[PDB]
Amino acid sequence: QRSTSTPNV
Amino acid sequence: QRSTSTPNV
Amino acid sequence: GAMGSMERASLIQKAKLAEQAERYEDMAAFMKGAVEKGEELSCEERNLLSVAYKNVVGGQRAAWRVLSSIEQKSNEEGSEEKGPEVREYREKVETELQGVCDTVLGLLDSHLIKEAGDAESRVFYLKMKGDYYRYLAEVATGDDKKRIIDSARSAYQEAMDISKKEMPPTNPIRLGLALNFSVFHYEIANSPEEAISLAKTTFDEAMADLHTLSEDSYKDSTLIMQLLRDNLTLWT
Amino acid sequence: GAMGSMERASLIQKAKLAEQAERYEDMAAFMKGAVEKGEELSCEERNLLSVAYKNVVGGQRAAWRVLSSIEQKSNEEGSEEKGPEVREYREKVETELQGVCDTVLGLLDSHLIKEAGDAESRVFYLKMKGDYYRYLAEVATGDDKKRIIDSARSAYQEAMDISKKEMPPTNPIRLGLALNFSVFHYEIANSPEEAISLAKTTFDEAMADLHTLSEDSYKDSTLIMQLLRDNLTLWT
Ligand SMILES: *CC(=O)NCC1CCN(C(=O)C2(Oc3ccc(Cl)cc3)CCCC2)CC1
Ligand SMILES: *CC(=O)NCC1CCN(C(=O)C2(Oc3ccc(Cl)cc3)CCCC2)CC1
Ligand SMILES: [Cl-]
Ligand SMILES: [Cl-]
Ligand SMILES: [Mg+2]
Ligand SMILES: [Mg+2]
Ligand SMILES: [Mg+2]
Ligand SMILES: [Mg+2]
Repeated sequence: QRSTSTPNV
Repeated sequence: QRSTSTPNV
Repeated sequence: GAMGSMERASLIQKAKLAEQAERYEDMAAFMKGAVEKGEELSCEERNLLSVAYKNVVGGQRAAWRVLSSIEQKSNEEGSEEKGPEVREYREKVETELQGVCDTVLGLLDSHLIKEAGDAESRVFYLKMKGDYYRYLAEVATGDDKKRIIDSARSAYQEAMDISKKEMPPTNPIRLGLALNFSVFHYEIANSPEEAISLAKTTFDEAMADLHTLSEDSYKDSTLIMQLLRDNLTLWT
Repeated sequence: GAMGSMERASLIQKAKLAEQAERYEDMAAFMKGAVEKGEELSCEERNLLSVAYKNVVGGQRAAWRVLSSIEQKSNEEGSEEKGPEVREYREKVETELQGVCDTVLGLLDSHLIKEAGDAESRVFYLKMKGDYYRYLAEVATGDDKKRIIDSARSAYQEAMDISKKEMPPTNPIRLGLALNFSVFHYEIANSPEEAISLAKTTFDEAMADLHTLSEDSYKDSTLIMQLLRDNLTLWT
């Protein structure tokens, strides 16, 4: 599993 | 709700 | 044009990769290239062509419905004037959708249908022809609409005639064709009773032939039969 | 180029319609047109630009990962030779991804960042710059990779310095920047301890400032804080 980045506005 | 047609192969 | 330098086998290989990557615009371009090599398509190849263009046009149909709904809302009494932008953008998407439909219809006419002698291939292509005229009909208005509707009906009807003569009632192409023609009757042609009658007769005839099928064939046929049932439930 | 004849206000209106229709390629083209009018962007407008390009590049990143995995599998001992097609198609998608990243970086350099004087706008754009260098880094190899990684680090660092001086610890832009810089450290820079330390310190400082927030601001801040926590759980 890849790390989570900021989601879409 | 729209009628259902044949799904993708 | 742009795929003229690529091997037919390479185009098919890349269509399969594009499917895995959910890159349906690429997949469709690869399959167009493959068709334009001029050789008839295998069953697997016909499936790739169908999957690619169905995904592309499916996206367009969904977008068009969103925009048409916004547009209809704006043209109601009491709604504030916002200028030409909604109509302009709905028209842009519409034109792109029509372009995709014309491309597919072009491939079928040059020369997939005429070179298709076997029932399984000819019915598959005539069903496709009906479907892409049906997608054109969804966005058409006026007298243009009438001729487009007639073209869809004519394609579906030829496919139906062949499938009834040449295929068993459980054949999935025959079932999918009947499903889609029923959708045409209900959603496009303002003939809900014809739609219901077709779905019912198709379902019952398939039911009677299920005993002849192996487990894999049984699973495919029954899936499509359930879709007929889903529509009958929606329509009644 | 192609949007030169359309009003700025019309381009923004159409970007919003394209968002509703999930037409992110169109949305991005409309927002590029808007930026190229030469006026600074409002907060809402910055949001539209970000949403459009994030969706486009997101699709490309997903496709690239699928294809890279197939390619890696084919280059293992005991795998059968299938010719150049997998590499060719991965390269096609990769080139398109790099093109989108270069387009965004171009908009930021001409002239969004230099004209952005307020902390909220400048941090937003520098974070974007870091993100699109990070997406380039994901597909880069060799010495080219080193310079791309350095460019991402430099952009994120300038953004961090400003955000620490000018914004409270709960500000969602500051939180999102720290989240993304932590992802950079873990996934790109081979610095998992730096990633963990950043996530932890960011989380704790925000926690201490939550009492100052209204209900709407609280909801946004805590959402992003939970993402920091999700990563810390993944990483430890
Ligand atoms: C103009 C402006 O202030 N935009 C940023 C604002 C931040 C909060 N928003 C969000 O959608 C969420 O967080 C971020 C945080 C940073 C960035 Cl760059 C984007 C989104 C999404 C997760 C919770 C709030 C709205 C836009
Ligand atoms: C070359 C070939 O025989 N293709 C048709 C075949 C039919 C069954 N398949 C399907 O994916 C399902 O049904 C249809 C039926 C007709 C059409 Cl035109 C497409 C799909 C999908 C629902 C259950 C089986 C595989 C392709
Ligand atoms: Cl338009
Ligand atoms: Cl290619
Ligand atoms: Mg009013
Ligand atoms: Mg029109
Ligand atoms: Mg072998
Ligand atoms: Mg490359």
